[PDB]
Amino acid sequence: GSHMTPKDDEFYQQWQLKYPKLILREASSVSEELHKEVQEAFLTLHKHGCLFRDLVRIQGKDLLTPVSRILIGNPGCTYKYLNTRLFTVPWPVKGEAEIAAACETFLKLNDYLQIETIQALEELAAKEKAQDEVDIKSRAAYNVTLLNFMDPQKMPYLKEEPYFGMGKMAVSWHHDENLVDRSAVAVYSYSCELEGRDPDIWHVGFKISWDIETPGLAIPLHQGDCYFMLDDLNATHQHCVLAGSQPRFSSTHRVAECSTGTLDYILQRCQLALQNVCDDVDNDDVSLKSFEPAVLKQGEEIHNEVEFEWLRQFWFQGNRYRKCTDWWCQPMAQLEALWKKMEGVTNAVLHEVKREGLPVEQRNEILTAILASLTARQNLRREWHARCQSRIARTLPADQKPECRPYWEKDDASMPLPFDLTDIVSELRGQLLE
Ligand SMILES: Cc1n[nH]c(C)c1-c1cc(Cl)c(Nc2ccsc2C(=O)O)c(Cl)c1
Ligand SMILES: O=C(O)CCC(=O)C(=O)O
Repeated sequence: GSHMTPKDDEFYQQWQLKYPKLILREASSVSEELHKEVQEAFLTLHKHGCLFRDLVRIQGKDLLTPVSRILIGNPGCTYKYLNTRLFTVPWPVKGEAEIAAACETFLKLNDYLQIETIQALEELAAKEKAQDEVDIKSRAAYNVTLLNFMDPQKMPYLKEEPYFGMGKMAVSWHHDENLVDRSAVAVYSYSCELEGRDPDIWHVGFKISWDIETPGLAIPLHQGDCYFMLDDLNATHQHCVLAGSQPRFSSTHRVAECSTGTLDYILQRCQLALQNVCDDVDNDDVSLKSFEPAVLKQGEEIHNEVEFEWLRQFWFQGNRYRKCTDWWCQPMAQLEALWKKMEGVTNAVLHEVKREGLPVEQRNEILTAILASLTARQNLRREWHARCQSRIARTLPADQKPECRPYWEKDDASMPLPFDLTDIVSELRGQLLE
């Protein structure tokens, strides 16, 4: 197939018929007072070195993103994409000074794009007509924004768009992951400076999923243009970013699905796991109230959740968040402290199964409940330790080198359990034999 730009006559009627949920608001519809503030906050964060390339994993291989990113949003929120959890630099919601001011700026932009999204969603329902104001308000209540930056001149060879001849790509075809169902997405595009598409100007591409026969749209983006993906547009269509010649910033505001991705959620989950622990005093004499299989199953699953979805995800970035804010320092230290107690809980469970007065039928009730969690813990620890010690992981500079936290040697006597669980896991399976 091919692609369509405003240079083509059919481009405008294709937008009307098959992309009505895509809205474009040109820079002339936004106050200059806002343009100057947002564009200066972009350069303020870039000068302070607040945008970083992520070391994600796709299909078993570790990739460095061509785009530099920083997440800004509600305090305690997270956004997960490509197996990498991003932690928000907080913006002032009611209840390092130049950096704070930038976050206030993007909170102000968040309010504006929110009102614009609600109005565009109200016009869409009226056009389709000829309780739900709750759904419209929720699908527009952006909680985070993910800032992006790329200098196209820094890349030796940019990937070509492979289906419609759209030219060089900065971000390939994808859907935005981890969004509330049918939630909108607003993007502020800030570009720094005849056969088909102008390769010098940045574009955003659009196509139908599974469809390379239907020609896709290349929407040119100038300095200050905003486009909106409404309702199920993010699900039924893929989008990409077509690279220009000059660098470009972008602020993509989303309604992240954070039902299992807020600090409050994971702290409650930790408290629920420690309800099985005599919490009179904090020492190594960990005594568990119950040994009922489902309570122990729940305990070791929460143990895996805090370790892998939060601890190792956070320190895999390597204290680079400590350049912009210290908001997560105390929480990450509290979750690590809570995690250490759960290590002693696992040791207390391993102590009970090796007790002489426990009947075999009760022992096998506990092994069946916890083996799947201990298997996943050992398997995920090997992957994470391999991610931190990969060849591409060394080439990063020192202030964002992945730390395999938490990590300890067999020497370490402060830990009650080793890091390698292969001898334990294999034993519990052997205890299931006879
Ligand atoms: C999924 C998703 N949800 N939100 C976002 C912003 C993405 C996303 C999608 C893509 Cl496709 C990329 N791109 C990428 C990464 C490694 S290589 C590469 C490339 O396109 O060459 C990146 Cl960073 C994020
Ligand atoms: O930068 C953009 O235009 C938005 C595209 C996108 O999905 C992203 O990189 O967040």
